[PDB]
Amino acid sequence: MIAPMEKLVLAGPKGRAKELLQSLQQAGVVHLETLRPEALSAYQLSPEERAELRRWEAVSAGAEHTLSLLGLEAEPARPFPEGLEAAEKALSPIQAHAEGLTRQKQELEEELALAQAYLEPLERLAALAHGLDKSPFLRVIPFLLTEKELPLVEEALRKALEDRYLLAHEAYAGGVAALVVVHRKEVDQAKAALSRAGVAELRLPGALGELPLSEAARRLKERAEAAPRELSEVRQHLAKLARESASTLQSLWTRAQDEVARLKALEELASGRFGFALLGYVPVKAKPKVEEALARHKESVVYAFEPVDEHHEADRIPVVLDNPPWAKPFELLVSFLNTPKYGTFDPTPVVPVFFPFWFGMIVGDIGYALLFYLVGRWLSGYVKRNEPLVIDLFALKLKPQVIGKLVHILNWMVFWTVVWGVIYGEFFGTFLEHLGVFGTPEHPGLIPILIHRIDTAKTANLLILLSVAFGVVLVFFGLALRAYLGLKHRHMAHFWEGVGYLGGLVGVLALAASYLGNLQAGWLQGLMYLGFGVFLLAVLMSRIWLMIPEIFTQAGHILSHIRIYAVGAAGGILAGLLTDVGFALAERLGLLGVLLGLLVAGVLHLLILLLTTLGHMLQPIRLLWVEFFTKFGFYEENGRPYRPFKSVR
Amino acid sequence: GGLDRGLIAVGMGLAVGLAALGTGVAQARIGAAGVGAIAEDRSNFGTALIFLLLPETLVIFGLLIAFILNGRL
Amino acid sequence: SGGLDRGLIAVGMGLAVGLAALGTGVAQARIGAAGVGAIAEDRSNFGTALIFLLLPETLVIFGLLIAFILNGRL
Amino acid sequence: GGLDRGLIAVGMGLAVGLAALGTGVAQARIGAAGVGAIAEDRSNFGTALIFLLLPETLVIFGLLIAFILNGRL
Amino acid sequence: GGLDRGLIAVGMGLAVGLAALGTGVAQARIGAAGVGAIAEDRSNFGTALIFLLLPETLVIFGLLIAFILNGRL
Amino acid sequence: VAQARIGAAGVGAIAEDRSNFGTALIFLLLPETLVIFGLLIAFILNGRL
Amino acid sequence: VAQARIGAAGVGAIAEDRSNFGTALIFLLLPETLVIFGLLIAFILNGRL
Amino acid sequence: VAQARIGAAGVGAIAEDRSNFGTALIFLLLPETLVIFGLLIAFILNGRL
Amino acid sequence: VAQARIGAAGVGAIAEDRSNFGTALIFLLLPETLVIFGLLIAFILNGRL
Amino acid sequence: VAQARIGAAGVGAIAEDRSNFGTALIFLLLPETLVIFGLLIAFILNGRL
Amino acid sequence: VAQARIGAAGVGAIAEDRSNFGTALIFLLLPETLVIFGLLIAFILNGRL
Amino acid sequence: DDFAYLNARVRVRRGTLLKESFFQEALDLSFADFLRLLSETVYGGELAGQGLPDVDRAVLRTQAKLVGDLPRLVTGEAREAVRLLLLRNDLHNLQALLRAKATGRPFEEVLLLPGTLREEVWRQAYEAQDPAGMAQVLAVPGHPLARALRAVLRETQDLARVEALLAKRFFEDVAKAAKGLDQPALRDYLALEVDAENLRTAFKLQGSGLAPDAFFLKGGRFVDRVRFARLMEGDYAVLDELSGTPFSGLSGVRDLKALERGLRCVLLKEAKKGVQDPLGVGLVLAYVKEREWEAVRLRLLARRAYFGLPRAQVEEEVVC
Repeated sequence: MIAPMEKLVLAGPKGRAKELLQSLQQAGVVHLETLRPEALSAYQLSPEERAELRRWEAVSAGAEHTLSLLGLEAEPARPFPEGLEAAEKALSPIQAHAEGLTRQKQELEEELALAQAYLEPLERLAALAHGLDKSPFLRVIPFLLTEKELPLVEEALRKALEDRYLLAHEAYAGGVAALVVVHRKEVDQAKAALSRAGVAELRLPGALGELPLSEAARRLKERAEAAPRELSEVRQHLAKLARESASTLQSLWTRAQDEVARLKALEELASGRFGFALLGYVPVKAKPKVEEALARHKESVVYAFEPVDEHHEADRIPVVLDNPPWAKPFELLVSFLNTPKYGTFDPTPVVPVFFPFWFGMIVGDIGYALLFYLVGRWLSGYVKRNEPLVIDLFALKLKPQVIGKLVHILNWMVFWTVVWGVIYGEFFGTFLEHLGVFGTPEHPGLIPILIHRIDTAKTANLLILLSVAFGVVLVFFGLALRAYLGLKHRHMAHFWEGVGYLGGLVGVLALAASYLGNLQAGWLQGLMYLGFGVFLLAVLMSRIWLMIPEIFTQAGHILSHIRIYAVGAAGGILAGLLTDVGFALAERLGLLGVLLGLLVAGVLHLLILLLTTLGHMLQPIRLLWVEFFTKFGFYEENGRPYRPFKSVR
Repeated sequence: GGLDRGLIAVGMGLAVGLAALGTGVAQARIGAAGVGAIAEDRSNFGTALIFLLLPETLVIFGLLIAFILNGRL
Repeated sequence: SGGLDRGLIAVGMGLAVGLAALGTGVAQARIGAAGVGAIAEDRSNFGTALIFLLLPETLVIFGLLIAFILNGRL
Repeated sequence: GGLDRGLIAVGMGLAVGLAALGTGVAQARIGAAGVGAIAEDRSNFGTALIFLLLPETLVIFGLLIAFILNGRL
Repeated sequence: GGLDRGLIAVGMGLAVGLAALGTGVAQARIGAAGVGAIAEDRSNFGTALIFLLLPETLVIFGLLIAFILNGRL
Repeated sequence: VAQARIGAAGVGAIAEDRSNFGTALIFLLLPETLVIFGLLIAFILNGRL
Repeated sequence: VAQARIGAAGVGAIAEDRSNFGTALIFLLLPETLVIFGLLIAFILNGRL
Repeated sequence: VAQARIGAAGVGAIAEDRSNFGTALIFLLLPETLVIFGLLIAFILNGRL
Repeated sequence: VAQARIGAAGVGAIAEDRSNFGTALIFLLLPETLVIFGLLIAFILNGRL
Repeated sequence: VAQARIGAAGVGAIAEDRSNFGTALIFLLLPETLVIFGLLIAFILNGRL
Repeated sequence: VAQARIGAAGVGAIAEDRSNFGTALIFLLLPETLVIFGLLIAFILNGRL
Repeated sequence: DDFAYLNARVRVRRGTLLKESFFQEALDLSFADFLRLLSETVYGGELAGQGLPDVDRAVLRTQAKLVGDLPRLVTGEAREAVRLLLLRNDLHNLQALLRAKATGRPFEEVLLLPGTLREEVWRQAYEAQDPAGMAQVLAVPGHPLARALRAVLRETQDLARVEALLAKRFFEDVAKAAKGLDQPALRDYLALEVDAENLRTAFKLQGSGLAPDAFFLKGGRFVDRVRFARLMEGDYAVLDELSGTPFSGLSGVRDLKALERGLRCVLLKEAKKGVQDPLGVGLVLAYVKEREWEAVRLRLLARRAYFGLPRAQVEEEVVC
């Protein structure tokens, strides 16, 4: 339920409020409040404090960037209480060492990548040009061109001198190093002519395209021989530096984040000229620790824990879930949506009340339940390993508390799933082709089943009736909660709207079961007339022109409950057809392909279960969020968020 | 059965098929604009699913008429 | 036991399932197109995108339910 | 089966044909956006592959209806 | 045979024909995006060829159902 | 077929501004009179049946 | 239906450059296995009739 | 269906250039081969009937 | 179906310039051959009737 | 179908200029020959029976 | 199908201004001749039956 | 309408351009070698003589030949889509006409570059005492700028605050039209351009202390009004907050030249992703932006060879 979130007023000195802010950040269980304009200053405390906070924030950003360059991640742990100068001295040394090592490793990798392409070509060009490199007669433009279209480039060389303008490729058969040697200026004009024919000389980077080709190939072979050992040494040094300094950087960044959060929270204070005001909101379940922290002031400097506002107009005040531990695990799926208006109803119990009972009616396969039990054992072993739920495939990093809540929800769902699957009387599709443990009236072999789930002459009508009954009960619960919240918030429009929607739905269901359903339309004729009159009376008392579309939308939300029975029967029919085809082509085909046919049928059934059960389990919670939330509103102002001080640890 | 049962079943099947065709036709552009608003903002999901599931009433009425036909069957 | 109404009921259930899958694919075209566009935009909203992708299967489920009703009442 | 078998085969054929038509109708825009994402990068090829594989369930249901018509032929 | 084999051939033909229709409907956008990606880069031939040839399973299932009908005819 | 473009433009306008939720809802629900008239024709058919 | 968008993209690629016209014509001629299967089915139906 | 896009592109080219009438008219008249094959099959049917 | 895009592109060319009204009318009237063939086949069928 | 895109382009031209309303109305009413031929075929069918 | 594009272009021109509201209404109502022709054909068919 | 009929000639024009190797060959020239290299280019089809003015007129004529036909050869929704591509010079000419109507300069005072429609509209709007009548004379059917002028026209007659609010409303109407079409990639590129333009005008008007809500527009995705206020305040942390978005390299920079160069590089990388949509119009916008960057680089090489500018001064331009 929505907690109190009661207010907390406090008055202190400037430095005493700094101490009390450090206390209330260590006791970080109260969201803050500015309240600056009410006859006080804005607590622009000090530009020296602003500069020290900027220095600590730069230290924290440098610690984050140093963990990033070292490869470490933002792993929260206990802080390191030390001076800011000592923190800078600890941080900047390893940060500078890692930055220099990373720059050297990137430069060595770029040098190796550049040397991997022009090692053999520059060496071949220098080998052909072993005496003609830099003597001041003629340039030799080597162009790394394509395969043997050497006459298309040599057209310009034939336009040049006869027994010279040697434009050919002696070696480097992959990328043909077409050396063209004519002159200096005449070969520059011929290089312009070859570029007009389409050409590009080997203007390499570094010292390769900035020195003579013999020294270029020599430095290329030298860098090629030096790059691998230097890159491996840089990788080993980076790994050793990260493994040696990651814990110190993490503790330093934790203390830096703590002090920076203290500075940013003290920025949101209210100072009173060597006095200071403080305003917060904290839940009722932590009032004792708040009073114990407030007693730890200078002389318990004058504060008060005052009450929060009522159901009317609590806008900036946040709320909380506050569920029991048997129902606490659905709080994540509850918080996937928005928050309530601190007086709006918490429908989080309806999730654990209705979603597993619907999912067990959907998933009646006890082999799928055993696979879910094995997957829950795997998730329980992963949570016992206490690692982060890390999947680089999905790029999903989830907390271990999230995995534990998911495992608890999976166990609570698997209980009702096994219950309704034994009520369905089906296991792994159908092992009943071999071992008919669920007895049928058509095939009496063992103890009976409640619903055979392959029969539909009576089971389908009863299943549709039970699903429609559960859905109409949930719709009536949503309309009743809407009218109750309209009465509790003193909003008679919402209460009259819920009453009129309930009366219209009751009259519509009565008229349906009278005219289109069974006989004896006399006892319910006045009931349908009363439902129509109640809808018309609430329309007249509302006068909001809430037309027939709202009633038809409520009718569709009620009728959506048969989709659960449809999905359960569809999954059951698919699993029964798959198990029947496997049993036929395994046992009825000689009973010798029992193992191979059973394995192929199990692979196909696992693929079909992975393809279908995700959407099948998704549609229950989707229909629940579509029906119960929208019948209760749940899209009005989205609540206010509870954000106390961190003490991130 | 006879001959009228199969013809009524054929008509109910064509009804359900064309109603699902119209429902998917509405849901295509509905979910297109909804996923566009979802990529625009994550705070619009509270009405996106409502506007998406607003078109299922035709499928619900077609299922009601098909159940009336199966009762007539 | 008519040898003509059974084939007509099978034809009706087949037309129901086929046009239900047709409308489901018609919705799923734009659904998966916008979902893959959002996935190329960001690898952070896969859950609601897959939810919107799987939301159109209720029509195919209702068509399979009516087809199973036709198979039982054959 | 002289009158029931041919009509049931015609209905199963219409089922499988309209199901494959709708599957290709999904796969057109699905593979268009997936090929655009593959031309963007190759890092998210698995998500596009799963989105393309999501269309196979309707074809599986159509093949199941065809197998039901074959078992009831 | 007669009307049974004739309507069975009609159903198998409608299944195979609309299966090829759905395969071509997917392959239109598939080949358009694939030719756009090939014109963008020649290093995207294999993955685009896989994405183009992935839609053949519908026509394969239609051909298998038609072969089952021919074994039944 | 009407509700496709209707709900598309309505969701675009709602993403623009949520203040026109009722007007976009009325614009989306205006096409249901055809379904209501088809239901009335089917009711006249079932009464003839 | 395939060949519409296929030939549109192929003619656009050929008008872009006449350097990958062979792979464009290969992608154009790739929409033929459905017609091949239909011709095989028609031949089997002519042999079965 | 062919002549829709054919005449659209041809009228766009004609509004672009009056000298682009001949090849556009050839490309527009190219779409009559299927109609010729259909008229030949219809003549074969009228001879059969 | 042909005349939709034909008249749309012709009205676009007319909104561009009124001088090309005759070629636009010629490109519009180019598509009546299938309608004339259908009318002739209907006359042949009525003669068969 | 012929009226749709042609009248949309004509209404766009009328939004561009109200001076070419006669040519736009002529291009809009040019597709009535199909309705005239359909009424003629209906009269011929009523005369045949 | 005519009135879809007709009312779309007319709604765009009306959202521009109300300078040609009656002309846009007449251009939208231009497609009712086929509806009147179908109603007269239905009257003639009811007279035949 | 047809996003393929014009796209065939767009792919033909994408095949016919000058590569970045032609600009790297223009990195060492003295406007004669550069004039000969540009004379072989498509601007050589418009290169009348020599000089920076003749080369600039040649580049402008080549751009008007390449992109002015894109306003033609199309009709309807795709015509409006291509009209919502080259909205820079048209809005510049409209703002120049508004400044001439509110300033008192003569009708020949404006140089009147190629906008989106015929210049006779601007000539008739020179003698236009009524700004609503001037917008009605400038009212094309797909011109949303006239719609924005009519929307902001019920505030004043000719004011500069009216001009700034009309520019904000023009960006808003461009965003509404981009949302109102069946092109999510062009809408995403327009939204990225609008967010970068909001960041650019906010960083230019940073430190002014003015109303950021009067400056920030609606439609941005990578930044909000809180992000815009934190960026307009003296803090590059909001600029450091742009993580994962298209402003990847934009981190820890407070300048205007380097930030604008990075924004241009990010927009060029976003338009470079437009090759995935063959049958749409993103290839056309990619070719338009590439021709814009190439003509800007050609004019930069012309001015560099004119005033003897350093290649190190132009080395920050050759990356895009």
